Amino acid sequence: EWEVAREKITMSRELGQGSFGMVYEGVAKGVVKDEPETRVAIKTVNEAASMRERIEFLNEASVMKEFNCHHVVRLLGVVSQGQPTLVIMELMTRGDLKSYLRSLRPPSLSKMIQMAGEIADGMAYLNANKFVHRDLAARNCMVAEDFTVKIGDFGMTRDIYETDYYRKGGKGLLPVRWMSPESLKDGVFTTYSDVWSFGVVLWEIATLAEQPYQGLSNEQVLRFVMEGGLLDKPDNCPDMLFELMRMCWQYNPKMRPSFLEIISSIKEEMEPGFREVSFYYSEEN
Ligand SMILES: COc1cc(Nc2nccc(Nc3cnc4ccccc4c3)n2)ccc1N1CCOCC1
Repeated sequence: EWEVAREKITMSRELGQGSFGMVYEGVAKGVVKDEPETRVAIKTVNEAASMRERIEFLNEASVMKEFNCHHVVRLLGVVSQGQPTLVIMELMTRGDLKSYLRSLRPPSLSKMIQMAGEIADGMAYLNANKFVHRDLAARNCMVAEDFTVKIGDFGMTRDIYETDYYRKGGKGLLPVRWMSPESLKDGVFTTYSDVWSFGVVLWEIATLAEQPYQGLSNEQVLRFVMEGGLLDKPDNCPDMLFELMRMCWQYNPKMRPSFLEIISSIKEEMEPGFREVSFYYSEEN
């Protein structure tokens, strides 16, 4: 019942290539409440794909059928009939948060706190649903037309950010520069490690997306972040942000704040709209 007739979907220009195939920018006609057409992002599957990739695709989308938070890119619909298979989702005109930020290269705080607070509301919602994003960083956060930041389209894939990952012991691609020291060590991902990445996302927002630990190598990151090293407070960083940052980089994961606690601490520095849309104020919470 998330099924949509191809008739209702247009497609208007390629955005780029996604893990499972080309992802387009388009329009849908029967996908929102009281809204004729709606700008949407269309995700197709390569024609070469194995019958197993068409079942990974269709399953990654079956995952979001359980989500519904204003701060996590939404799944508007699937076209599971005919071909090319289509997954339809809320369009984020401004794109990924890392690019956006790299764009602004010469934010207030009202603006930096609004980003942080939406991302955190997204996470709080996810963790609340027993979900643990395991690759939370600017690049996997998208920015909407109205500048809202959302935890969108899970992971995405490859792209211009290959340097963002490394294969600790040649065992596959991991975002080490965003990973908690306990993860680096043991390799396990938790909501606490999610909070660790959150503070790196915050650090990204203050440095307009610089590369975490730039003067270091990936092999050097691992040593440094595992031994109790942290990032420096950036040039003109608001004493508040950085304070929130190292609340997140507490070595012991249990001494770290939760995402809800993080919102609660900035609950009143955020635009008036938050309260009526967020998860934090939702009865769900
Ligand atoms: C991050 O990229 C963008 C996202 C959106 N919005 C959006 N909303 C909702 C879902 C979504 N899904 C995906 C998923 N995987 C992709 C993999 C590769 C490329 C696009 C992808 C889009 N995307 C709009 C423009 C851009 N861009 C950024 C860079 O090139 C210029 C265009």
